[PDB]
Amino acid sequence: VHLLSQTHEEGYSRLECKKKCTLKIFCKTVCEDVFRVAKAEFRAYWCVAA
Amino acid sequence: QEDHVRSSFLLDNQNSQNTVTASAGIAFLNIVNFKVETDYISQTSLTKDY
Repeated sequence: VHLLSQTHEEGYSRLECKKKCTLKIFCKTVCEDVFRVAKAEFRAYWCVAA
Repeated sequence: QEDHVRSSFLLDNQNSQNTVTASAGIAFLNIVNFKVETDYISQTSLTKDY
């Protein structure tokens, strides 16, 4: 039985590093931070006797 | 008395430096003279501790 389906949003800063190689000879490890507001849908249910 | 002490340290450091210098100079018989130069220096340092 569908009890309740809702959504939740949360903002978090993620740091990621990538090894970018330009012209196949200029390689550099560049790190960047992105503030992502992730939204997730949570659906709680309940089992009743049929 | 029983004492267990476990210590684990990890450190990584990656430094990449790229320097490109391109110069070109043409000097005719005191009639035409053009000299140009371009220097590009890029240094990226990444340290990871745990």
